[PDB]
Amino acid sequence: SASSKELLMKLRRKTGYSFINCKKALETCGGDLKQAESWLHKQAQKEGWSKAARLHGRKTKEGLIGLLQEGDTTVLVEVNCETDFVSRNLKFQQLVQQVALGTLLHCQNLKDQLSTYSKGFLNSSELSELPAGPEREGSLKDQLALAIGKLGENMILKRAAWVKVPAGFYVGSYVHGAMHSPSLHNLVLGKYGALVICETSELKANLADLGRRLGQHVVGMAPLSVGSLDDEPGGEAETKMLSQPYLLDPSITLGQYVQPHGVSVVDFVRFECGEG
Amino acid sequence: PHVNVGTIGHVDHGKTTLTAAITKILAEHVEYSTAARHYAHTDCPGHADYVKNMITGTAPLDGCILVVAANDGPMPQTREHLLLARQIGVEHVVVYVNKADAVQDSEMVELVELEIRELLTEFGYKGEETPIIVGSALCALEQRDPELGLKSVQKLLDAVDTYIPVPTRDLEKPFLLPVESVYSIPGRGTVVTGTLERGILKKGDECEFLGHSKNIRTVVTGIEMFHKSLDRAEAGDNLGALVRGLKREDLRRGLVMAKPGSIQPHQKVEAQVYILTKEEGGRHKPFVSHFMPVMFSLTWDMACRIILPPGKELAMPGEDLKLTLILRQPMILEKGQRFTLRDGNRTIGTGLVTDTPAMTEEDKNIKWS
Repeated sequence: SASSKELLMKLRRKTGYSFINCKKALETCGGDLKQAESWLHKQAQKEGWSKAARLHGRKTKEGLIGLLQEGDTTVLVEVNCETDFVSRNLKFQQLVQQVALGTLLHCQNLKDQLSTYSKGFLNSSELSELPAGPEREGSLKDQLALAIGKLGENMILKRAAWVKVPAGFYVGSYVHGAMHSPSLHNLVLGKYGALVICETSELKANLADLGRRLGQHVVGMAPLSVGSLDDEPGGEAETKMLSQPYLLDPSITLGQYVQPHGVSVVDFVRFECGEG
Repeated sequence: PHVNVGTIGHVDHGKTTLTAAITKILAEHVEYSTAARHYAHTDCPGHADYVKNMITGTAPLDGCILVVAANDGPMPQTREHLLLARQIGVEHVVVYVNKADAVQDSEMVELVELEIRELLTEFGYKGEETPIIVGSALCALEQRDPELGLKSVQKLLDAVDTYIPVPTRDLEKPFLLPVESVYSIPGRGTVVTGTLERGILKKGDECEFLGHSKNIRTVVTGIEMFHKSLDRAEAGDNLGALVRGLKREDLRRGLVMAKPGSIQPHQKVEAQVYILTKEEGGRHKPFVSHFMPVMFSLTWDMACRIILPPGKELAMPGEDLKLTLILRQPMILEKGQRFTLRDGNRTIGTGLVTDTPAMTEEDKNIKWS
C-alpha cells in the first residue's frame, strides 16, 4: 500500500540501512517505526561482524593516513579499504577519526618523559584491540565491523605511530594529498603523512613553516635514516635525511637548511597509504 | 559513431555481471556494438582512474551506467560515484537497478528508483528524465527468465543508444590543422600533411599558417586523402592540403594551418595534469614550483614553467592536480587541448587545458634560463 511504502521510506531516510533490512525490521516490529529503528541498530554489530568475515581477505590497497595532534601528543594512523570512492566517503573518514582518537587516548596514557621524547608503534592486531572511544562501544575492531557493514567493503586497521614531546622538543608534520572534511576538527587525512621530531629551544610559535617544510621533505624525498651533519652531501639518491638535497632547494642539504633555524632533526616517521 | 561509456557502482551490485550479460546477448575494457553505434565499455575500480583516463584522453566518457542493487539500494559511496561522473564531464547517466530477481516487492524497488532520482537531481542530473531500467543481470547472463534477464538488458541497451549522445566533432569550430610534414607535387605545388583537429576544410577555403615569425596567408587549392583528390575534409581526417603560391621552404612541421584569424596564440594556461609514476616511465622524485620541463602539443614543442597551486609546494608521481603553466613564448594552445611534459628524454606528465588566463605582470616578470 501507499501507507506501508511511506513507512519503509521514512525508516530508510532516517537510518540509512538497506531497504531489505528496513523491510524486515518493520514487519518484525509490526510496522512500528521506533521499534523497527531500535531493532535495526541492535542487529548492526552482528550484521557487521558477519559481513566483515565474508569480505575478509579482499585486496585493500587504497585508504587514508590520518594525522591527529592534541597538546604534545601526535598520532599517525593508516586505515585501508578497497576503493578510493570509499576512502573519499565521509563515513569512512569518520571511522579513521575514531581510530585516531582511540590511538590518542591510548597514548596519552602511556610513557610520558620529561628529559626526552617518546615514540611508539602499533601493528594491526594491537590497534584492533584498542578500546573504542567513550562514545561507541567495544574495540576499534568492533567499530571497523560496523563501517564494513555500512560501506560493504573489506577494511583494515593497518598501523599507527605516536610521539609525545616535552619542552625542548618539537614535532613538524605534513599530510600530502589532503582531503577536505571540516567536520573532523583537528584531523588531517591524506595519502602521505610525515612526522619530524626535532630538538630545539626556539619558541614553537615561530616554527610552523619550518615544521611543515621538514614534513614536505620527508614525504617527497623519503629518507631511510636521519644521518648526520658531519657526512657530505649525497646527491639526488641519498638515503640519510640530513645529507639529502633539500626538497625546496637542492643546492643545499636538508641539514644546511635546518641548522640555521636553531633546530636539529633527531627522528622521523613516514606513512604512505598502501605501501608494502 | 563511437561512444565511450563507463559502468559505476558497488562491485557486489552487478556491474561485472551486467557487462558480461551484454557481451553474450550481442554475440548473437571491452567493445560491443548496438545497431546505432560502436561502443567502448569501461569499468574502472576508482575515481583517480577515471580522472586519469579523462586527462590522458585514453577513454573520455560520454556517459555512465550506474548499477545499483535493489536490496541494498544506493550505498553511501554512491554519492562519490556521482561526484566523479560530474567531475569528469559526464552529463548523461543511465541507471540499471539489479535485483535478487526472486520477484520480491515492486514497492521496495519503487522506493529505490525514487531515492536514486533524488540523488541524480541532487548532483545536477535530470533525475526525472533519466532512464532507469529494472532487471536481473544474472538471469540475462544465464539465459534464464527472459522477462527479467534478456528483456531488461535489451531495454538498457536501447536506453544507452537513446540517452547517451555521441561525442561532438566540433565541426562548427574553425578548422585547425597541425602541419606534420611538407612536400611538393611536380606541376601542382606545395602540400602540407596533417590531421584536422576540429572543424571542416573545403577545397578553396582561405587559410593561414601560425607559429611562424611572419604570418602567412593563402588558399587551399586541393585536398588529398588516400591519393584521391577530394573537395572536403573533416575533423579527424589525416590529409594532404595543396597550398597556393608557396614553396616548401616557406613551411615546416609545427606550424598550424587554420581559418584566417580564428586562433589567438596563448602563453599562459591552467590545466588538469597527471604526473606519471616511475612504473609508467615517469620520475622517481617529485617536482616543485618553477620546474622547467618541455611541453609537447599538436606538432610543436616549447619550454614552460610549472606553477603549483597556492599552498602546495610539491607534487608526487602518480598524482593529478590543477596547475598553471607558463610557456617561454605564445603557441597554439586551445581549451580542451591535450599535451605532455618531457624532462630530458622521457615523459613525466600529461595534461588537458582548462583555461587560457590573461598573462599577469608577475608571469611576465619570470626569470628564465
